[PDB]
Amino acid sequence: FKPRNYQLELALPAMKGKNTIICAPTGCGKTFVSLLICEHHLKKFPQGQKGKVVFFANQIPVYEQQKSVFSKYFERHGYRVTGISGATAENVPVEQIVENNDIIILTPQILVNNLKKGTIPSLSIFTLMIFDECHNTSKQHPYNMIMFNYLDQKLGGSSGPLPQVIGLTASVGVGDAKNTDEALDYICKLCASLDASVIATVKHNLEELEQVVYKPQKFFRKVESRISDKFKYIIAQLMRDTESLAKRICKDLENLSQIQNREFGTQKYEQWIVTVQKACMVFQMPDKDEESRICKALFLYTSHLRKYNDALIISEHARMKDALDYLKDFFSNVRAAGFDEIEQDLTQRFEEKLQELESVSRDPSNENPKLEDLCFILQEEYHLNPETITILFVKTRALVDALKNWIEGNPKLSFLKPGILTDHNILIATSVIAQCNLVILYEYVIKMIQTRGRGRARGSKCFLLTSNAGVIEKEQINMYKEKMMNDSILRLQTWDEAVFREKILHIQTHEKFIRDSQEKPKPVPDKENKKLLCRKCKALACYTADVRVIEECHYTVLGDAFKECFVSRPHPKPKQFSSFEKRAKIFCARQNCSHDWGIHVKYKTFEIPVIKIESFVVEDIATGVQTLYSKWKDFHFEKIPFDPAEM
Amino acid sequence: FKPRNYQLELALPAMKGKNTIICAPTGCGKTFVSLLICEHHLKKFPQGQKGKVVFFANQIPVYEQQKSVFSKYFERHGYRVTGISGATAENVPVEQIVENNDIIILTPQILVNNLKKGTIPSLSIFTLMIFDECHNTSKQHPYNMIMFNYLDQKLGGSSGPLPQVIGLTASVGVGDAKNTDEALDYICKLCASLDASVIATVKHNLEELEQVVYKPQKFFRKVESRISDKFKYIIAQLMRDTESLAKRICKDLENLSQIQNREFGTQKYEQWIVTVQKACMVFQMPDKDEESRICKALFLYTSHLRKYNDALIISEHARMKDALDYLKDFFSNVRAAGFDEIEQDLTQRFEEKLQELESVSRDPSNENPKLEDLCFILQEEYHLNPETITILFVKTRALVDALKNWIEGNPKLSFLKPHNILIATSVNLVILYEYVSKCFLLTSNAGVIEKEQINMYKEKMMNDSILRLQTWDEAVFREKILHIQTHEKFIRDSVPDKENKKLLCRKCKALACYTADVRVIEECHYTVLGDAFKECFVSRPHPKPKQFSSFEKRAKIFCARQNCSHDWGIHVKYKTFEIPVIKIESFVVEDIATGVQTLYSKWKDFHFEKIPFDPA
Amino acid sequence: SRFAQWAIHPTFNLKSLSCSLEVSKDSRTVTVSHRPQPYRWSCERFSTSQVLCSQALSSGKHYWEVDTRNCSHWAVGVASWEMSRDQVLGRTMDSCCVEWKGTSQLSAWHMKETVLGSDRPGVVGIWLNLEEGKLAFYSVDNQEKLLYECTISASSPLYPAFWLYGLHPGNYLIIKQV
Amino acid sequence: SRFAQWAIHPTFNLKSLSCSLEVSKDSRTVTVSHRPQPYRWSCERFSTSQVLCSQALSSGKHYWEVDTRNCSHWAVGVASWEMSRDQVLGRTMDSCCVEWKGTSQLSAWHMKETVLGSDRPGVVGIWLNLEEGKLAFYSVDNQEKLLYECTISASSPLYPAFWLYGLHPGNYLIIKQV
RNA sequence: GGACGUACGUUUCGCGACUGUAGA
RNA sequence: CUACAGUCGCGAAACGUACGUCC
Ligand SMILES: [Zn+2]
Ligand SMILES: [Zn+2]
Repeated sequence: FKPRNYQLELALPAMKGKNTIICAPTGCGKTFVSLLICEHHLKKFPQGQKGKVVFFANQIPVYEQQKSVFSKYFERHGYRVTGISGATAENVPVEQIVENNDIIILTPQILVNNLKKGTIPSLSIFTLMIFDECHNTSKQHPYNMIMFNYLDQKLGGSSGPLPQVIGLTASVGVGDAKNTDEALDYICKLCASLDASVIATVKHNLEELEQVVYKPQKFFRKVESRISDKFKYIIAQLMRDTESLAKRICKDLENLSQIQNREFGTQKYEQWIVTVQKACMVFQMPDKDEESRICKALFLYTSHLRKYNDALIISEHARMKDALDYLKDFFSNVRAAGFDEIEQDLTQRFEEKLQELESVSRDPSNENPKLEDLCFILQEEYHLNPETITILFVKTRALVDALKNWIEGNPKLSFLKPGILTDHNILIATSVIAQCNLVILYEYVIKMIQTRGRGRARGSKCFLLTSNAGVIEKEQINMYKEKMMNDSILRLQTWDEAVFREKILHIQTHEKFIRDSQEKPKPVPDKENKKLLCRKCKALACYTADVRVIEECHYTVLGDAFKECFVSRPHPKPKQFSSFEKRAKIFCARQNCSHDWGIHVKYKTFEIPVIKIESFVVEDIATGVQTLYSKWKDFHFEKIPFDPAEM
Repeated sequence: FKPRNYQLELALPAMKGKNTIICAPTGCGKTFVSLLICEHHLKKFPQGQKGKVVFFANQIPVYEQQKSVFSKYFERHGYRVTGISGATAENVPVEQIVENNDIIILTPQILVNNLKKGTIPSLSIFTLMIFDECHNTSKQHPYNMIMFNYLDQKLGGSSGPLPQVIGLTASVGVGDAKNTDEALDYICKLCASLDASVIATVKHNLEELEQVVYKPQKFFRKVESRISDKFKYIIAQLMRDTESLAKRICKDLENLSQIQNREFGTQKYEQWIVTVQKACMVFQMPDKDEESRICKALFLYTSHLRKYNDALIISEHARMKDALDYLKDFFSNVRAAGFDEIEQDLTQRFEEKLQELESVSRDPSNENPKLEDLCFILQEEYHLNPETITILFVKTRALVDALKNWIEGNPKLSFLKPHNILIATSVNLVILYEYVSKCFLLTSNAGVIEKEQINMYKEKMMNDSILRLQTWDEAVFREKILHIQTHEKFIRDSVPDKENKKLLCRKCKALACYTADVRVIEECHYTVLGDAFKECFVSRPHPKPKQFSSFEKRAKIFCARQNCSHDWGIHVKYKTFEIPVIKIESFVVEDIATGVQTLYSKWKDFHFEKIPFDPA
Repeated sequence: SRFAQWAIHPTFNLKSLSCSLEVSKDSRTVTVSHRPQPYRWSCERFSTSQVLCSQALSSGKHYWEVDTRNCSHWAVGVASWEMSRDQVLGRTMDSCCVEWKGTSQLSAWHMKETVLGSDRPGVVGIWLNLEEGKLAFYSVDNQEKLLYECTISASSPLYPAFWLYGLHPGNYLIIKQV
Repeated sequence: SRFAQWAIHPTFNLKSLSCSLEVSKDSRTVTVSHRPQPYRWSCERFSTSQVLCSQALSSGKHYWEVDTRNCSHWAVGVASWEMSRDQVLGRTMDSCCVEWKGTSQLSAWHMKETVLGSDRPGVVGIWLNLEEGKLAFYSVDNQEKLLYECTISASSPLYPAFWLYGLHPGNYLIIKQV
C-alpha cells in the first residue's frame, strides 16, 4: 500500500517510455514495481485515448494471484480488469474483450493462437506489454512467438503505435556460456529478442535490498555409496536370465544396438533397452502369425528389463525395502490385467527369489549410506532449533514416495510430518514459500528461486547430498556462472544508450535472416495407402485413408471398422483443452495385449478416438517396409481434414 | 626343423597361388610357416625362371631376426640372401641388389622412396610379396603406400605379371566398430586394400594351438585415489602464486584459453598451458626492447607452470619422492643455464618450501594407494612359489624411471631384480600398470576398466566375423572387394608466394634470418646458407648421434644470446660441408609490410619461397 | 584447582565414539572432520555427535573439568550406560544436562523445559555428590555459582556424556586439568 | 572334540586387522572382498592377508579348532606377538606353521623349507603344550595323527596368527566349536 | 491428445593439443 | 622429417529417458 525507495529506482526508466528488463530478487517486489508502471501509464494519457496494458502470466497460479491484486487496486480509479484463461477462452468472443477492457491479464498461449487465426491481427491495439518472468524468451517459447510478430512489424515497414516490451524478471541468466564474451552475447541476444535498451538494477539502494535477498550458505556434503551391495547381485541374476531368454528368438540381439558395455542400474542401460525394443518392432516375417508371437514376446522381455533396471536406481538412492515394493507393484498389475505363457514364466521366476530379496531388505546393516547421513543432518538441526521448517527436492517422482514411507516408520525421525507435493515439518517436493529456513538438495542439480513472499531471510542452509563428483563440481561452477552474470550486467550498464539501440538492431536483422532462411515447406505427401499396425501385438487397426485431422494437431479415425477395434476405460484425471472433453481412454481390444493406443474425447457433439503415433507402426502395403515415427508432423502423408457433414 | 600339421594347414591356401591373410598368435609358429611357402614357391619354378620373393619387415630387430633364420635355412639350396636397411642403402644401387639376389628383406620405407625417384618402375619384377604384420595397412602406412602403386597397376589396364600379396599377421583387428555389421566392413576393407580373398585360419587342428597360446586370465583391481593430498596443497599454492605474479606482465591473460575452470594435476591443465604460451608470442609492440623482456618473462612463467603440472601427474600415479626429483632436476638445470631477475624470483620461492616438501615426502602416511596394492600383489604371488617372474608395462618414460626408485628403495620388497621384474615399456604374472598364468590391471578410474572390457568384446566379435567370411563363395569375394577398390580410387585421385618474411625466436623475439635465405634440401629439411645467420647461433654436441641415409647429426644448435638457450634446430653434414637445418616450430614468422605474426607447427603448413639447394 | 581435589579426569573411549569424530591419541580432544569415516556397526554407535565415557564412579567422590570453548553450541551432562543410542541426550527417561540451544538460551533439562538467563559459561565444571544426589554447575570464579540443581537416582553407572554441533567442521572440545 | 577340552574359541581384534578383511560381528571369520577397507596407518597394520588374536597364552592348556575348507590355499600356525609387521608368516626366526602352497604341497617352515607330501587336512586342529614344547596337528578323524613335530621357546606373548589367499574372491575361513 | 522448456545420458562428424612408439 | 597408436579438451548435429508448464 506504500512504495519505498528501492521500489522506485527500478521503475524509474520504465516510466520514461522505454523497454526494461527489471530484475528484482523479491517475490512481492515484482508485483509492486509493476503496479507503479501500470498506474503511471494510464494517468499520463489525455481525454479520448485509453490504455490497453496487458500482463502476461506464464502459469495459472501466477495468473490467479495477479488477478486479485490488479482488481483490488485498480477499482477506485474506475478501470475494468478481466482475465482470459484456458478454461475461459471458450464461450466468449475474443475480439470484444480486448476492445472493452484495459487491464487484461490473459495468458500468452491464447494470443499466439489468435494471431494465426486472424483475430487481433496486429499488436498495435495494445499500448503496454508486461512480460512477467521474461527470461524464458530464448527459443520457440510462447513469449517468443509474440515477439516474432512484433519484430516483423517494426523491421517490416508497417510500424504503427508499437507498445513497450517491459519485463519484470528475477534472474537474467547466462545459459551454457563458458567465458564472459559468450555471457555478454547472451544478454544482448535476450535484449534483441525483447527489443530492450535499458536494464534496471538496484545499485543506489543496496541497503534495503539486503533485508530481503534470501541468500543462504553452501553446505556441500559428498558421501560414498554402499560397499556390500547384495540387493544388486540377486536382481542382476534375474536380468541375465531374461536377457538370455530373449536371445532364444533373436540371435542378432547384440547387433540391433550400438551402445557399449552396460552396467545394470545405470542410465546407459536404459537407453539400450529402448533401442533394442524399437528394433524388434520392424520385423518382417512373412508368416503374419508367428510375427505376432515373436514381437509380443520380445515386448514383454524388454518391459521386464525396463522395470528391473528402474528398480536398481531406487535401491541406489532410496532405501532397499522400497525397491522391492516397486517390483511387487509392477507384478501385481501385470497379473490382474492378463496372463499368458510368457508373463507366467517371468512371474514365477521372480517369486522363487522373493524370500531371498525380502531377507536382505530387512537387514539393519544394509542401510543406504545416503539415507544414513540424511537422518543425521535431520536430527542435528531439530535438536539445535526444533521449530524449523525444511524442504526436500527430489528429481524422480518414483523416489518421492519412497522417502515419504522412510520417515513414516522411523523411530529417529518421529517428529517430521510428510509434505509431499508431487502441520508439515518437512516438504518433499519435485520442483518449485520463503518460510522454510533449510534447503536440502537430495541429488537434484539456475538455482532454486525461493523468492515468493515479502518476509525475511533469517539464515538458511543449502546442503547438497550426492554420491558422485559430477553434482559436486556442477554447483561449484554455477557460482562462477552467477558471479560473471553480475559483471556482464554492470559492464552493459556503463555503455551509451544511442549505440546500444543500434547494436541490438543488427541482431534483430540477423536473427530474422535465419528465420527467413529456415522456411523449408513440407515434402510431397505419399499418395499410397499404408496401414497402421499395433506396437505390442502388430494387429491391423486401421488404414491411412480413414484418418481425419481435427485442428492440425489431433488425428482421429473416421471409419466404423475401427470402432470395434478398441475398448473403453475411464481416465483417472480428466481435463479440457479448448475444444475437447476427456471422457475415456482407448486400449487394444486383444486377448492379453492391453496396449495404450490413445484417448477418447468429445469435440462438438460426437466422440472421436484420437490416437497417437507413438503406439503404432507404419507398414506400406506395396513394398512391406515398416517404420517407427515418434511425432505426427514427421509422418508425411495425405492429411484429409475432418468434415462433420459425413457422420 | 619339424613342421607340424597345424603349420601345414595355414600354408595350404598359400601354395595354391592366391593372397592369404594367415594369422598366428605365437612367435615360433609365425616364422616357420613363412619358410614353407618360400621354399615351395621357389621349388615349383621351372628352368629359366627365377623368383623375387620379398619380405617387408617393419622394425630393425624384426629385420635382424628374420635375416639370420632365412640365411641359415636357404643356404644348402644355393640362394642369395641379403638385407637392405636404412644404414645400408646409402650410395648403393637398388637395381643391382634386386637383380643379383632373390631373398631380399628390404625395408618398405626405402621402396616408397625408390618408387618416386624412378628406380623399380613397376611391381611386376617381384613374384611373392610377404607383408609382415599386415594389419597396419589401414591409412598412410608404408605398407599402404606400396599398395597405392599395386592397385594403380591392376586397375590401370596394363596389369601384367602381378605378384602375390600374401600377408602375415598376428591379429586381424576390429578398430572402431561396435556391431557385427560394422566389424564385418573393417575386415573386407583390409582384404580390399591387400587384394585378397581367402583368410586362412586353423579349423581342423585346434588341439595343437591350445598347448602354446600364452593366454592368461584377467583380474580387475580398481581402487580409489588418495584424499589427504598434502603435497598437492603446497604445490597448487605455489602455482596460484606464480599465476598471480604473471598477470602483472599481461593484463588480458585469463581470456586467452577459455575452456573451463581448470583443475590442477590433470591433463586438462596441460592443454591450458600450451594455449596461453602461444598467445604471448603474437604480441607486437613498436618499441622492440620492452617486447623482448615481456615475452621472455611470460615464457619462463608458462614453462614453470608446465613443469609444476608435469610433476603433479607423477605424484598421483607414482611415489611422492620421485615428484620432488623431477622438480629438482628442472631447477638445477636452469641454475647453470642462466640467471636473471625472473628466474631468481621463482628459484628462491622454490627453496623456501623445499624443506616443507621434504618433510611431508618422507612420512609414509601421505602415500599414493596405487603403490599399496601393487606391493600387496607382489608379495602374495612370490609367497606361494618362487617361479613367478613378472613383466611390467609402463606407458610414460618418466613413470618407469620413478618405479626404479621403489623396487630397491623400499624395505618390504627385497626379492626383486630391477632379472626378476621387467620394465619393458613396449613388448606368467603380468601386471598392467596403467597400460591399455594370470593377469592384472591396476587403475584409479573406471575408464580403464571399461576400455579393457570392450576389448574382450572386440575379440569375441572378431572371431565370429572371420568364420562368416569363410563360408562365402570365392567368386563373390573377389567381386565384393572390386567395388571397394574402385570406390577408394575415386577419393584418392581427387600455390606459392612472392613476399619476403623474417623469422624470429619464440621466447627471445630476436631477428634470426629472412625467408629469402632458407633453402630446400630434399623437400623435408630447411637450412640457411647466409652469413648473418652463422653468428646468430651457437653449437652444442648431440647426446645421441645418428644418421638417416644422407646426413650426420653431429651437433645441436642453440640461440646465441645471454640466457636464452632456445632449441632452434640441429647441425648436419650433408655432402662435404655443414648446414644449420632448423625447424619452423620453435620460430615466429613476421611480415615486413603487414607486420602481423603467425605460428606454424609444420613446414608443410607454411607456404613460402621454396628455393632448392645449390652446391655453388 | 582451588578446593579439595576429589576425583581424576575421565578419558574418551573409542567403543562409543560415532563415525563422524576423529578424537586423537590423548583421548581428551574430540574434533569434527570434513569426511566421515567408516567404522563398525554395533549397538553402541550413537549415529549422532554424542560421546560417552568408561570411567567407573565411586561412592561420593566425583568431580571433573571439561572446556566447551571454541564451540558454537554444546551440551554437557550425565547419562547412563543402559540407554538406547538412537535417542537424544537430554530427552531420555533420566538424563539431566545443560544444553546451549540455537536460540542463544542456556537451557536445562530434567527428565523439565526450564531455561536459565543469557549467560555463557566458558569453562564449566560439574560437581557431583552421589551419596545424597547433589549436582551443581560451579563453572568459574562467580563465588561458586551453581544456578541449577538436579536430583539423580544413582543405581546405575553414570559416565559423563558430551554433545557438540557436528555439522560445523573445525569445532573441538578439550578436557583439561581439575 | 572327544578328549578333555582345555581352551576356548579365539576372537579377532580390530587393532591388528588387515586392510582387506571384512570380519563380521562374531569376530571369528576372515573374508577377503573385492574392495579394501580404509583403516588407520600405524605400526600395528600388517599390510598383508594376515590377522592376529586377543587370547594371551597360559602354562599348558591351549587347543582350538578352525575350518580350512572352501579355500584354494591357506596357512594356519602360531607366531609371536613381537614380530615385524612387514614380514609374511613363515619367515620369522621363531614361527611354527604349515603352508598349503600353490604347488599342492603341504609345506612347513621352521626357520628351512620342510617340504612334506600331498596330504590335505580339511578342518585342522592345533595342539599346543607350552610347558614342554609339544606341537602336533590332529586335524579330523585320522585316529589322532600328528604328522608334524615342533619345539617352541615359549617365553613371549604367543597370540595365534592366520593367513589366507587374498587374491581370490570368495576365500573365507570360519572358526567352529571344539 | 498436442505444443514448449529444463536436466541427465548416449550415438556420430569435424578440429586442436600433449604423450608414447616406429622408420627414413 | 614422415607415419602409427593412445589419452584429454574445444564445437556442430541427431536421438533417448526423466521432470515441469500451457492449450
Ligand atoms: Zn495389440
Ligand atoms: Zn632467442
